[PDB]
Amino acid sequence: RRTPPLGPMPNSDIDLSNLERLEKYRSFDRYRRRAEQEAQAPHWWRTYREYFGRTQQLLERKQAIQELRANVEEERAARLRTASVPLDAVRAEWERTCGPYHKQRLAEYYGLYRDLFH
Amino acid sequence: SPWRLLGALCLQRPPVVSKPLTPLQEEMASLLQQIEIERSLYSDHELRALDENQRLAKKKADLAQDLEDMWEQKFLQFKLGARITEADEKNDRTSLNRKLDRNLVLLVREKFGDQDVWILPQAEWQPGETLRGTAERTLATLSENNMEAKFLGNAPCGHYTFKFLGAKVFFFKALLLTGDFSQAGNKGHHVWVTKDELGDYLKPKYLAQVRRFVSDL
Amino acid sequence: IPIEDFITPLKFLDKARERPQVELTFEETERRALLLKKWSLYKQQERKMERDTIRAMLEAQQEALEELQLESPKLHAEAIKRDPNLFPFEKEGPHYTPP
Amino acid sequence: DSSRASLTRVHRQAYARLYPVLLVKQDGSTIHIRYREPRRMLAMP
Amino acid sequence: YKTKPTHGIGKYKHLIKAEVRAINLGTDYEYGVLNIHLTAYDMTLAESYAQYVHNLCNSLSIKVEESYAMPTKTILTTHERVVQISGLSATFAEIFLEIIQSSLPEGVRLSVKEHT
Amino acid sequence: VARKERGWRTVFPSREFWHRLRVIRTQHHVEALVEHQNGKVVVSASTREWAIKKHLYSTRNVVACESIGRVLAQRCLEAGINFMVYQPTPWEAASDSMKRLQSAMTEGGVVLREPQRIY
RNA sequence: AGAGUGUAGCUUAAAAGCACCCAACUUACACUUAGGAGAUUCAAUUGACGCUCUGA
Repeated sequence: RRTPPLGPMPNSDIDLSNLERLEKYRSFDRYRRRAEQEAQAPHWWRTYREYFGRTQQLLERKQAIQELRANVEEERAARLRTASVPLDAVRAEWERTCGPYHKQRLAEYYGLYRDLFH
Repeated sequence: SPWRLLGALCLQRPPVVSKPLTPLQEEMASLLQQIEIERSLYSDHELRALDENQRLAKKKADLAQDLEDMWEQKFLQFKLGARITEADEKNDRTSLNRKLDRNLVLLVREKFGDQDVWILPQAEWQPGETLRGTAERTLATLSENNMEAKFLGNAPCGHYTFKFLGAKVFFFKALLLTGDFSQAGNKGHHVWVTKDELGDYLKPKYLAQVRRFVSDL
Repeated sequence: IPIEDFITPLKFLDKARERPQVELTFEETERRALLLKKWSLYKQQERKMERDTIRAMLEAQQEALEELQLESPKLHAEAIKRDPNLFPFEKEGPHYTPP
Repeated sequence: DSSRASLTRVHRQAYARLYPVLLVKQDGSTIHIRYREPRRMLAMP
Repeated sequence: YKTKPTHGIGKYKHLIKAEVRAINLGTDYEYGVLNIHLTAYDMTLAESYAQYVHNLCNSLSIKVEESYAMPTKTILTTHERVVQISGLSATFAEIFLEIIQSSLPEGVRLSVKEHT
Repeated sequence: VARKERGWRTVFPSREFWHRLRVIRTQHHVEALVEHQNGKVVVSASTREWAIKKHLYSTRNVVACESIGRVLAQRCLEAGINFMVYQPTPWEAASDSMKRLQSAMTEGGVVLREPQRIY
């Protein structure tokens, strides 16, 4: 006795007559990325997660990247893997640009919002 | 509808003389020679030139040079054939030796009544005739010479349909193996063109798009 | 017969002492890195022109095939038919000085 | 593009010096061929 | 389980293809196994052109079962390389033949001979 | 004291942790995440961000990995997370950039070995 | 002349991810590692600069 699947069964679109002409998983990392992508997606069966769960700024950034990469010393230090990056400027510009997003991530994980504001 | 059955052929000349090298290619030529010397392992000539000279110095304290000199003078004996029979002539479009480092294409002026067009070499085919047989008949008929060329398949390369009675023009692609091109100064207007002069010779849309299936390299 | 000439000669063992020295300068290896950069760019461009020419002439030939299908119902069977004279097909490579 | 497979190097590691002698078989056509004993010209009778 | 709707969710041997004349019936017309012989007096040019044609083959979905070589002959020495190629279209045969014609670096011969 | 997911012996990576440090090496960018075992992201650090991006020559090299490792190090030093797990696959475990990343993380102040659960 | 239009090769990506190339192991391919180049066609959702198709 068999029952038909409720939703769409995985590994169904790629099953054809000739898989020899199809290009290939030559490695392991690609399968890990795609399998993590599929494990992130919701499904119809029972899963572990079920029970256990503008233009001016871009132009300026492009100009800064072109000016920084045009320096001979920066490229010479990069090819000799001896270049370093000042942490203070990066920390300050993190406090400027995308600091609220990461602070929201900490306020989400550290159990703050469900206890303060429901 | 009456279809004016027309076929043609795109003749190709393989490069007997290789293309000249970029100076950047010369830089990797020198660099690859340097790294091949650096990663080699005691060839016999240097063993017969360094250690033999060290032993001669030891004998004097108590020939590779002649070989290099005779190699140099024998290199100076046989003069190399010139790769450029192209700039000295500069007007021998009918000759097969117009260019050596590029492909050469047969291309014939044709006198019509309502038109007067510099065309890729064409012919008229019958339904009983094979299209490959039509191309072979074109090669054996139009130039009135003795080439021996080689095709690849019966698959075509480019079709163009122009009307004024429907009509169509079939574009294959051949390849010259060799040829006895007797009486090179023919009364016809065959001109060998690498890539560029086609755009100087073939203006309309049915003829300025020939180069998209011609091997530019 | 499984005999192959990839076996290294026995003479390349003993006297490996001619060039133990491998020393360059910083400017030389900077030029090496820049040359590798620009040649990766250059031959990537070369393969880009190669793939552009092949995609152009593939689309030209498939347009050619569909036009020959739509204008000749009895010629496509012999146009896709292959030629048996390609079995002894050879071509010598290019040279420098013509005879 | 007859220079793609000409900028080459010896892919082995146990090899001696090779030198580009110009070789002519019988027709006066010179080819750069890597060989020992660094000759400059060759001609097969 | 067999009766549950999730039967065969881990089936994989149909994705595993773990197991010669030309296939020319009526419309899909293809070469079989071939042998391309690259003969040169330089091994650098020989296997460099072999690498180039193999990188052309695997980028155009062409089956290459073997890429072996045959031993040299005493004469000067001759280095020869074999590249087996299976599966082409007639248009694709014309295209690959014109590319392998126009890609020859220096004095390298070609062959479109088949098996045996 | 808290429970760790002690199973998943037959599948990579082991889920026996409290905070996972994962590095994604794409064609263009290297990226770093500090995550819970529930899948919730906690601390992110990417070269897909202008602050670390304009101070680097190329976003994928040893230098970019070491710099983003230092930045993630200081971020988690101030975030109060002191212990991670870093599980590399054995081919890029011996890679130079990941060894440099591990060295930069040890020098930053974050120990990439998590203390044992008290039973 | 009209229609379809438009992010590097591809995207029901929003300046990203797969592609691509050399350097090293491999006869060779492939993996891996080291590196590399990349783009929202120009002006205020709209018009015009580039491509394809349909006409003469």
